[PDB]
Formats: sequence, C-alpha cells, structure tokens
Amino acid sequence: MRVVIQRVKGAILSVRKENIGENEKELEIISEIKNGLICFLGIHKNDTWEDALYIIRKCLNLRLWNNDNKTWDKNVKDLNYELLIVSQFTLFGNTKKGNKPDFHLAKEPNEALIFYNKIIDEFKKQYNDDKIKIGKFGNYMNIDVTNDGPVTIYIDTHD
Amino acid sequence: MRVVIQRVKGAILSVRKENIGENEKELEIISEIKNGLICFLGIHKNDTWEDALYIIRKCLNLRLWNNDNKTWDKNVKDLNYELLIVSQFTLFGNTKKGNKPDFHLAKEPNEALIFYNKIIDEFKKQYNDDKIKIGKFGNYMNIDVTNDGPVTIYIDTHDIN
Repeated sequence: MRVVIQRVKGAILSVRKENIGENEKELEIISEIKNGLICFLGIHKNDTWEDALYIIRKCLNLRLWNNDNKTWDKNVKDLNYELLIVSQFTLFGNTKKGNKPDFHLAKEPNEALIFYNKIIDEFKKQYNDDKIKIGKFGNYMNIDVTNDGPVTIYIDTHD
Repeated sequence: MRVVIQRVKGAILSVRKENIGENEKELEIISEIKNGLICFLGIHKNDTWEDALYIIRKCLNLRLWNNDNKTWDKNVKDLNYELLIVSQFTLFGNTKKGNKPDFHLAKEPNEALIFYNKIIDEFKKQYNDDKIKIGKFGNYMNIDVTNDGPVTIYIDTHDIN
C-alpha cells in the first residue's frame, strides 16, 4: 500500500453538486477536519490486510507534532486531533516511461472500495468514530488543505 | 530525490512574521499560485544533478490535466500554469524505527539549500521564471492548498535508471 500523510491545521473536502454539470463548476462541502492529518491512501492490487494495518498503525501513532521545542513528539491521538482519509489511486501512477501516467498496480475500483471501507472501519476501531472523516470514493474532489509546516510523510508497505 | 506532486486550483504560502500586534496576523503571505502544481521536493544526501533534472523534467512534462475529450493530456507548460516548489526533507523520514521518524538520508541543510536553488534556477530555465514560485527554505510555513482531484503523484529518482 502507499500513503502520503500531511500535517494540517485544517482540510475541507468538497464534491461536485448533483444534477449540475458536466460543464459547470459548483461544489458541496461534505467533510471537514481541524488540526490533524490528511492521509492520501493508494491501495495496491496485492495489498493484504497486513499492509492496511501497517498504514493505520502509522497514521495513528507517527509522532508528527512538537511539544514546545521538542520535535516529533506527539501523535494525532495524543492531541485529540482528526484524520481525513482519502483514496488516491494516482500514488501508483507509473511515470517511468513517457509523460502520460498509467495506474496498472492499483487494486480494482470494486475490490478497492470494500478494502478501503474496511480500513475506515479499523481506523474508527483503533481510535474514535468521531475523528475519522472521509472523502467520496471514486468521485472527483476539491480539498482545501492548510498544510502545517509543511510536514509530508511517505510510506510504502511494499518496502 | 523524492517528490510529491499535487495538482492544484491554487496554493498560498505564508511564513510567521516576527514582531506582532494584538490583534494582527501572525502569518504573512510571501508566495502564491493559481492553477498548476505544488511540488514537495526531497533532496537525498547522495543526490546528483541527474536526479534533479529528472524531477524537473517530470514536474514540467507530466500530463496531469484533461484536455476536453482526452484524459491525462496536458502539462503545466501547455496550460501556461504555475509550479510552487517547497523543500521537504520529511520525505526521507524513516518510520520503521519507531513512532519517532528520522531523516538521516536527507541532505544536510546548507548543501541542500545550494542544490534546491540550482533546481529553482533550472525550473525557471526550462520553463518560464514567471511561473516558478517558491517558499522560504529553512523556515516554517503555512500553505493553503486547493487540491484538484485530488491528484498526487509520487516519484523517487533512486527507482529509475
């Protein structure tokens, strides 16, 4: 699996309004976190529940916040902060050959969904139902993110 | 090098201003883009100018926009869009150790700056210097990003050729 974790003061997720379009730009806010993390999650074709659990563990316990001058001290749970998990098949976009990326390594959208949703369940089980916000799987999204630092971390469980 | 490219409608980069009022913003905007890419760039201790060139070529030539009737069609240059380049040593945060990440694989700050600055110059050379915006290298920053998609591309040049 792959994830880009970013440390935020806020993120606001939006999807396109229903009916309108597909020429037409108008959005509905559907998710909102304050301080916390936004986790861009790419699920690989051969991802087992092991990969998932590793990602969840790291998102929840990685110590990405200062305590005064003390760097890398607090995790998201210590601070009662929020996570916003967003599915990102593009993390597996092969760019080695040519300028048109292709995403062959990413798990298939339908298997991806149940796998993803299992992950969201587990996030909620390992932390709190109230702290896990999500996007709209497979849907185009607008996310206004306040990057704090920035702090961007990258994890690939196939390493 | 490692890079995290994100497709944006806009990005706005601030730093903490020092001596402040009551009542008066802590943060001051120093840098701004509209449509384009934010590129969070990680410079490894053993990075060469070949690593840097790859990154630059990809950022500028990756086709991450739809030209109506075709997906993954156009790059930043085609659309006359902008790149915001921000050094990100945390991309070499090793996280297997414990829950405390370490970054010993990242190039030291003073030589990373020299390298970063050459890259910013080469960005401006290969494209337009009006289109390349930057942050404040060793400084804390607030960056309000409008993610478009979102689309998040990851490249580590130590994977390619």
